[PDB]
Amino acid sequence: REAPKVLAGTGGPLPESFWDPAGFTNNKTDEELLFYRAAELKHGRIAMAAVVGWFTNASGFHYLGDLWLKKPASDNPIEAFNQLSLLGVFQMVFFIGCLEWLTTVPCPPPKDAPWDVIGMSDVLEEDTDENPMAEYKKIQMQELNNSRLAMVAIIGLIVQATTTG
Amino acid sequence: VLPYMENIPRAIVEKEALEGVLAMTPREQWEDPPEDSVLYTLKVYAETYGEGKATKMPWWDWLYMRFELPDANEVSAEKIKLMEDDAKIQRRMMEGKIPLYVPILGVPIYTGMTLDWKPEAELFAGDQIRSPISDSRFAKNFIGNTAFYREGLENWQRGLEIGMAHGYFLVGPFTTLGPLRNTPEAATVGLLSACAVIGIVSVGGLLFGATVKPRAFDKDGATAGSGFTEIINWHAVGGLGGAGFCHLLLTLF
Amino acid sequence: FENELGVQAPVGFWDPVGFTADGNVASFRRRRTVELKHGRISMLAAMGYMTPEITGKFPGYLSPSTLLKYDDIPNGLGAISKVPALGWAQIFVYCGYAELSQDQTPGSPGAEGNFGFKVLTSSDPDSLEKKLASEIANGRLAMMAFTGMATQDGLTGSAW
Amino acid sequence: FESELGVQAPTGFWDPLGFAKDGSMKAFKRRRASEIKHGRIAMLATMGYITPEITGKFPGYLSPSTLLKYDDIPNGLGAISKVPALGWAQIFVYCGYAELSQDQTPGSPGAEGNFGFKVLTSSDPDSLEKKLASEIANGRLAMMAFTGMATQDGLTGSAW
Amino acid sequence: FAGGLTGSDYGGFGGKYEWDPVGFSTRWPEHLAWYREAELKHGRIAMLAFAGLLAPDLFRLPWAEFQDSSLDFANAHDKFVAGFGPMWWGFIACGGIEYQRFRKLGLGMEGLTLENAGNLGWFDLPKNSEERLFYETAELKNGRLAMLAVSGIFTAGIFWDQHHFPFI
Ligand code: CLA
Ligand code: KC1
Ligand SMILES: CC1=C(/C=C/C(C)=C/C=C/C(C)=C/C=C/C=C(C)/C=C/C=C(C)/C=C/C2=C(C)CCCC2(C)C)C(C)(C)CCC1
Repeated sequence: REAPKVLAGTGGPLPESFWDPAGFTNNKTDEELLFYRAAELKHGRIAMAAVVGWFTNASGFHYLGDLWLKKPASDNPIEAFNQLSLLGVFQMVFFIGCLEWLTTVPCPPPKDAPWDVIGMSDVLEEDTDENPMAEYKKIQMQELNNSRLAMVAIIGLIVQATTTG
Repeated sequence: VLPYMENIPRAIVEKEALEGVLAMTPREQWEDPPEDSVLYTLKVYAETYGEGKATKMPWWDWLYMRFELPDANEVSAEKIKLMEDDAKIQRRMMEGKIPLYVPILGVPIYTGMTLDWKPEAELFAGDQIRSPISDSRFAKNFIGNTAFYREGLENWQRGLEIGMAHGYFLVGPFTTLGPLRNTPEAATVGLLSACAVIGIVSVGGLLFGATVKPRAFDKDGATAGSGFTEIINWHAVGGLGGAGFCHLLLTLF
Repeated sequence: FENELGVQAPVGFWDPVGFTADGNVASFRRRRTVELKHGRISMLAAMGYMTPEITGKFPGYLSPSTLLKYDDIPNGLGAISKVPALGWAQIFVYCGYAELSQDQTPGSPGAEGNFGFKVLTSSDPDSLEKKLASEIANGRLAMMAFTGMATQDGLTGSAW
Repeated sequence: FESELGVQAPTGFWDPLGFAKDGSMKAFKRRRASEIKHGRIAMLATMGYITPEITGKFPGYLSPSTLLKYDDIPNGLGAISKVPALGWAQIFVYCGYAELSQDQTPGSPGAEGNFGFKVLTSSDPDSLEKKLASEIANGRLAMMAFTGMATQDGLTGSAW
Repeated sequence: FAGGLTGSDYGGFGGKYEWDPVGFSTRWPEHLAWYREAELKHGRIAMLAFAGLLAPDLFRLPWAEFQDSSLDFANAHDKFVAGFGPMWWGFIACGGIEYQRFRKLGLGMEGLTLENAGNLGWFDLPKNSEERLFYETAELKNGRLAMLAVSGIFTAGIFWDQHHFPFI
């Protein structure tokens, strides 16, 4: 079984390593597979950011919350989050909701690339053979691979904590 | 090739070194290289040395020649010609599409993406250049969906929305960080100051509409600057409304 | 489904109740898969029940943090508890990698049993089929044998 | 859609909150699949409550290692914490395999509730509608009876 | 095109691993057979050295030895080399084996082409092509890996004593 051509060699152990061992790709229209890639990339970007936030919270770089709590916040990111007031947590929820609204109602993502919330596909050309420094597919694969790795890494951090301390 | 670049002994220059020198030198440059070029010194040593010419040279002159001539690898390696060809193709392409670097830690770090810096409509326009901050779909649909540009909005709606935003913002820096900070009426004084700032900037906008008459928002017919003046008046109204709402949310909760 | 593996000297049609439709090509391919897998796992299990008692258990620690010298762990069954959950998790992750590295979805070359472990890498000779048949026969024998050994040490202490 | 198996007789096309206006088909198809599956599970669970009440708790030991005579597990809510987490995992795995079997993907034969039981395949005697509609109506009734039963089990405190 | 020798092959990430940063193959292609012979001999000796780090910890061999502290392998060399003993005999045996290597190659390494480098008589190559390739690449990989490993042991189980299979 080969890639559904809308993903088209965009992941796996190698770039052309269509890996689905569950039939989550078959008999699915291109819009649904684009949705799957958009969800994967959003989950990734969120993870990749969350891992950095975790490691900068677990390394003592926990200002803005050092001041809010008016005392040194916990290095454990879960306990640090629990220390935050509900006002701050709901401000974070509201800001993420506003961001999600931005990329749906006023700034909808491109139809053929829903993961391109910034709409970067309107200013970049493509990877072409005339370009000696063409790396756009390479950086897309870097983003995807670090996304897939951080998606399991952040879960490792979260479930490792709150169950082992 | 040229007669003097034939059967050159390896001592003067390597065969690979000679090939690299020729590759990195323009074809029309031959037969008369400039005094500061590598090919000129290579030519000068190509004669007077080799075949029937002088086959020996003093040690000091040998050191001079070795200092003044390339040594193939790491100086005229095929990778260096590949990099020079890549650089010239890059500079050819940037007249067109430009690779995107970002200055990270003060040094430009290549990202991997190449921009469309060339303007879409007017090639020589200085403000039609394309950047992701100003030409990506997010920018187009973000600035385009703001009250100042959103489609379907009457001028009063744009004014009201911008005013509400400005008024709700302006109450902030006055209630705290002000003369009457640690007072029960800090919120009220901040509200009064925010309303004053909204009124002053609205008078300034009225002044702009009376003098410049921007005409960018006027409907058909009407008068020059009518749309902008309506926008500024409803900005004043919205500023009062947003400032009052911020003061309400401060007094409550 | 005639000339594959199971055919041998004493039997080769042994199926009192299987072949439910006598067809279901996909079912038989899946069944040959489970055959090769269960066979390999049973052989490794029988060796791991066979190498300890004769040529006695390894010398070492197996967990220098928790001091669990290879020998003191009980031979059969009971080892499921004393070996640390860290080591068991590492065993499980090795198994998960070994299964999910090559695609197990039916149709693939790894589906039918070839996992790319070509140690002898028989270059498609006549030896190929006889090696396959020996593997599957010892697999069936090992499945029977390990069920017997698991029953035995479930009813009488250690492996014997 | 106004003629499917759901419309019995006592109520016609009963869609009070208008989930059918501009019938999205695929939406209705998957909602019918959900209705069939929920009804089947509700029938099974209503059995799983009313049969252990009259018929005694299983003669057996449930977990051979942790002393569950089925009598310390009460019938109703609270048995979620009484049945072993491993037993819950295993019943979860059974249901997961039963679904991760033949696909019920949109358009597949599993997407209309058909899976391959065929316990009552009346020989097309104008009765395929009888059994289908009876299953659907009993599914609705069993889901409502289950909701009432769970409310009685929790509200009152135990069982009924 | 490549080094000509087997090398590489059966590499991770698919394809082949032509790894040669300094380019000893391209810069000195005449000594490529010498490099292959050195690599194979070093790998075989390193694998035997790993076996000689492990097995003496277990069995301790017949004859006098049999002691206990004479297995530290940071010490064992000096005893059997002192008194013109077993280490000297092993040196003579290795010299004889490589004299046989000289004779097969033809003295002065006047042979050593890119098929007999390491061939060293003894065991017989499998005539099947894919077997041969997999088995040769297995020897080469095990060789290099044991070279790196045995080096790691002879550094680590020297700075921190250890001197037993855990080495940590
Ligand atoms: C989740 C279960 C479920 C689902 C998916 C459906 C689905 C369907 N039913 Mg159906 N039905 C159900 C339960 C369900 N039913 C029950 C319990 C009864 C008995 C009251 C009925 C009685 C019934 C009749 C009489 C008819 C249908 C029909 C239909 C079809 C069209 C209506 C529609 O779009 O519903 C969409 C699905 C829903 C609206 C389900 C949402 C239920 C909400 C979320 C909860 C309702 C309140 C609930 C009790 C709250 C409990 C507390 C909870 C919050 C914890 C559709 C296939 C019609 C049909 O077959 O036409 C061809 C028809 O005539 N149903
Ligand atoms: C931390 C030090 C380090 C170790 C310890 C290590 C180990 C191995 N490397 Mg590796 N390596 C780097 C460093 C290290 N590598 C770096 C910095 C780079 C970027 C230049 C790099 C690249 C490649 C490539 C391209 C290949 C490769 C190989 C193997 C291999 C063979 C396994 C097998 O084939 O038997 C082993 C054991 C091949 C392979 O893919 O292995 C998966 C191969 O083709 N490596
Ligand atoms: C943070 C952040 C950000 C953002 C920022 C901003 C921009 C903010 C703002 C905010 C705001 C700025 C908000 C606002 C709001 C407002 C409001 C909320 C208002 C309201 C009002 C009202 C409601 C009014 C009413 C009225 C009227 C209309 C008139 C009459 C009177 C009354 C009162 C009735 C970004 C993304 C950059 C990035 C980083 C992060």
